[PDB]
Amino acid sequence: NYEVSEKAFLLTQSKVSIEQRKEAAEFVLAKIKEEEMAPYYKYLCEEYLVNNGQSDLEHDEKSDSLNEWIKFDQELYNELCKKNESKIKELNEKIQKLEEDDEGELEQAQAWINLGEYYAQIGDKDNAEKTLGKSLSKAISTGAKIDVMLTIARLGFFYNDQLYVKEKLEAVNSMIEKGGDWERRNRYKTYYGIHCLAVRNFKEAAKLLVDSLATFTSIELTSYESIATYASVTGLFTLERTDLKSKVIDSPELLSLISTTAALQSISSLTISLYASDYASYFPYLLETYANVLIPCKYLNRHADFFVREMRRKVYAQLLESYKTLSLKSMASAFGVSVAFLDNDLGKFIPNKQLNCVIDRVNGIVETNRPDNKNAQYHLLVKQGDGLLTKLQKYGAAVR
Amino acid sequence: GVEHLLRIRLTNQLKSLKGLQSKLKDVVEYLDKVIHTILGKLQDVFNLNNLQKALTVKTNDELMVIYISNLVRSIIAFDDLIENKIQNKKIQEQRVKD
Repeated sequence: NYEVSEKAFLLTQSKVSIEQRKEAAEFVLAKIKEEEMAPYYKYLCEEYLVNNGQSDLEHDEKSDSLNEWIKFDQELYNELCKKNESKIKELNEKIQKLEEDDEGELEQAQAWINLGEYYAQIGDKDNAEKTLGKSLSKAISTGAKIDVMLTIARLGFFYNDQLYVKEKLEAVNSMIEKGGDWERRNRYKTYYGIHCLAVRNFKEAAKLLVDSLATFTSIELTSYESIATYASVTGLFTLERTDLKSKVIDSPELLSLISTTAALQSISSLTISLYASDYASYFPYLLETYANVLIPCKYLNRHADFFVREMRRKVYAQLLESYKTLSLKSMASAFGVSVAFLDNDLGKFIPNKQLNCVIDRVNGIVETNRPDNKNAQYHLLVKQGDGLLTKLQKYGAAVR
Repeated sequence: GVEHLLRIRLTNQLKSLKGLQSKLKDVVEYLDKVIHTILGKLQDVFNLNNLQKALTVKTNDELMVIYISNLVRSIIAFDDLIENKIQNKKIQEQRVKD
């Protein structure tokens, strides 16, 4: 189900090539024949508008699109009824006979789950959760628990809903805690780091992603190259260079992951340039990471500017720690940028107290302000010490 | 056995001040008694922000670190005051219903 949501997401924003939309349309047309995408197929016009979202022959009549395959017709209307009779009408009649004959226990619960998964592809979520809720009481061990969690896990990836999914996934996992192997636990662990990108948790996302394996592929839930970009980009932003040398840049799987596909451009272009402290070619890597990684990915396109703006602030901190002073002529020219471009980035960073530095105008020397023995007891002990005392006085001043 | 039969800062400053008063009388009386060997021993102790000016800068930095520990321990004692205030209400709530 994720293969369609990944390819059709390129239909939303394409600023360069038109063929990217037609190439991604070939994967959509192939999957809609085997499985009915009608809930997401109708969600195409309800997601992003004023591109392809105005083209429909049924609910709303307008023609504006670069893709004519997303509009209903007489063929898809007949196929919608054929898939609805086989996956629901034909299967429910056989399950109804098993209910009266009393055949098995978990077999009827698993049959309701497989039947409930078909309502998700027809576009009716009321009967999908109704048949799933009846089979939830029959779940005891991890045999029927994986299938119940699998249906709710689809709600997050297929319907792109971060609200009612995680609340249900946590309730099912916390009811009976076993986990089976480590891969069945990834469904809760991988979606955890993915949900952190919606509410912008930053370093919290990479907690379970860095320790996760790079060979994990959920197919219909997620692809191989999609999860590879989530752990590479978020893991690089979380762990500092101290932890990058013993984990990211040197790993048995990660070194094998970068050679599989060239669509990462994170653990190779960004990591080596950061480890070698080469700022000449490091700047164009951020543009390739933004265009060819962040934009095509689903959850990596939500932040947008929040990647390059924050990553550029931290890469300067690695340079400020290795020198007391610097050269403004070398930073604003030799690294591939201009003078006005450097003052715009550092202009917003200084008043936010995100770093300690000394910028020179006439002399043109970038000097680092080093606390020496001050460290974390200088401005943090007074701010965090007295700041928490303000929260302590909240309930003590007003009582109840 | 002594403790069974019997069942600070101000005193330290009083005897320390009297040490200079008693020493001053010993020098004046010895001055008129002669008219240097005895006064030489007292001069050895008397001579050995005058000499601490070099360590005065490092002393204030250590006094602040001491206050850091005292500030944290003071907050711990302040949390028990709010905890006991809420606990005192639980006793009052039982007196109203009963």
